[PDB]
Amino acid sequence: ACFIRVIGSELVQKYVGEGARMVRELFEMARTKKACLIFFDEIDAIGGAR
Amino acid sequence: QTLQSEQPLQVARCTKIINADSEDPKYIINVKQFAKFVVDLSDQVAPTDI
Amino acid sequence: EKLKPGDLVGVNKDSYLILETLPTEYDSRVKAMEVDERPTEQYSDIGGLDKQIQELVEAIVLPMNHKEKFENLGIQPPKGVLMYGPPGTGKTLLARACAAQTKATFLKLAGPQLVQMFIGDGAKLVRDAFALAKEKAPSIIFIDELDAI
Amino acid sequence: KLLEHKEIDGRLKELREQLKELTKQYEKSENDLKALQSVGQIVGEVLKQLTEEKFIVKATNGPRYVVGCRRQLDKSKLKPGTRVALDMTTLTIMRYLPREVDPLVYNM
Amino acid sequence: EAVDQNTAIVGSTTGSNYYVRILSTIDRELLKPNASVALHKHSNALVDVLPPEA
Amino acid sequence: AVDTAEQVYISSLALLKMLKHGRAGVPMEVMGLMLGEFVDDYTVRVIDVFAMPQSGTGVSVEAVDPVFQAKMLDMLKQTGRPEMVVGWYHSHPGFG
Amino acid sequence: RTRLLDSEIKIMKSEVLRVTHELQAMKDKIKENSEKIKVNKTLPYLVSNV
Ligand SMILES: Nc1ncnc2c1ncn2[C@@H]1O[C@H](COP(=O)(O)OP(=O)(O)OP(O)(O)=S)[C@@H](O)[C@H]1O
Ligand SMILES: [Zn+2]
Repeated sequence: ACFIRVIGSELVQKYVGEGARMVRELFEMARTKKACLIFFDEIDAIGGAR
Repeated sequence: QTLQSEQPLQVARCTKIINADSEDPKYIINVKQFAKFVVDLSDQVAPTDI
Repeated sequence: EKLKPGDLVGVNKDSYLILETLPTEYDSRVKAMEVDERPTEQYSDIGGLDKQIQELVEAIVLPMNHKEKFENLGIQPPKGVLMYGPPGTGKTLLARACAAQTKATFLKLAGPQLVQMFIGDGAKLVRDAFALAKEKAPSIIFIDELDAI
Repeated sequence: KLLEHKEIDGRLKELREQLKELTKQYEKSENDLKALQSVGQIVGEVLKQLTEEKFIVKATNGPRYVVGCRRQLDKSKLKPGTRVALDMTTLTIMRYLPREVDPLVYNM
Repeated sequence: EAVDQNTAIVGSTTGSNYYVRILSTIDRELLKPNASVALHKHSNALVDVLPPEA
Repeated sequence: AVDTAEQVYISSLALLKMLKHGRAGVPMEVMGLMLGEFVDDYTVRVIDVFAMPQSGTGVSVEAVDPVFQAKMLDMLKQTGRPEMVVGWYHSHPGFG
Repeated sequence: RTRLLDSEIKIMKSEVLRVTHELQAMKDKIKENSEKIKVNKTLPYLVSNV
């Protein structure tokens, strides 16, 4: 299938409201195709702490 | 010897379209940062998918 | 009369002269959040939240059908209904059960969609949402993750 | 028998009212064309009174300047704290304004 | 900065930093670490010291 | 053909109309015309410079209405003495 | 037989006024809105806050 590594800090960009758009870019790649594989790793970089 | 031939080209800007008016383009547009741009289309377009 | 405090108006460069108040500028994100999909989650499909279904339907859907029943008695329906609790009891399910068993213009609204970068869009978008649901006067209005805004 | 004097008075009423109202909207819109003399200003706020004729204004995106009045813009009114309208070329003060800021003071 | 007599290096409230000269008028003990300074536009040179905030 | 140093004698009215018309032409870079006399290659005296109306699109030759010229100079035909439009002017009123 | 012809000629007296006032409407309106088309063909229409 289409396998996608995800560096968590590819969401952590500098400017205001851009990693949100990075999630948008992710879902744009996702809904182009079929059976694709997003692989997260190190989601503490993304974070689970409020 | 092909340089000066390409010198009358143009620095024309890519954009992103806000809406379409009815019965006419009358398109409103933003590029990135400046403003929200009221434009025409050129005559040799496919006026459907703008 | 088209002017008020807080107006995006479209202004010439060289004159700096006002020409339009941006009158017909409903964006793709503005019109995508409107609901034309009409989900179908049944009340019987949800179990055990009996009195919460009571409060929900009998205090939102009865203003949709009986305003005069508040007027025959001389009271006034509440404005503002809030859900909260643990993130597994089913919260979005109740808004979807509203969308199913009522037809009075269900309007979703997602939270971080209102987080803007082109600045000035989300407030305009909320005003567009209430204007649009005002156009279909009984307004079923839902927002998830209100804490995110 | 002389209703052509009222077909002339009615022509006066209809044609003159319509052409006069079209040329009246054209008078006010020729004045809107005359507003291509009233071509833009800037707005800033007086930050201090530099000298009796000078003021430091606040371009709301940025820098700070030295200005004057038009001629008779009441230099005692332009206290530090007022908002003024600034000229486009000369950049000096054109017209005072009210307003102030965040409605967390206002909504309470 | 002044590299020598009357040749400045000047920051602005446009943010950036420039390299101009200053006049033959201004006293050299008005800029002694700094000042709120008055700058021209085309010539863009140091003219005057604004009154500090105090 | 051959070239020899061209000289622009100015009418001082042209100096006044340039300063006034660009002064009114506040930042918006007005267009006007130059109306003069063909003496030779190496000199020109301009005798008249009048005003042209403000156009907010873009400073162009297509804003030059020739029937505006016809009507204005038609009024100027018996008024004094008309000549050829020999040029034009635009403005940059803040910088050099 | 004399006042009716006076009103007949006064109809043309008012029709000349119709011609000139419709000129002050229409020919001036062409001036106004040609200037306003000259303001309606710009780079943006810059969004702002009133
Ligand atoms: N009464 C119920 N009957 C059937 N499934 C239920 C019921 N209550 C909850 N669920 C299930 O719980 C989930 C729905 O809860 P949620 O989708 O988390 O609602 P919610 O709005 O997301 O809550 P949070 O705080 O936002 S995560 C789905 O898996 C449902 O199938
Ligand atoms: Zn110029």
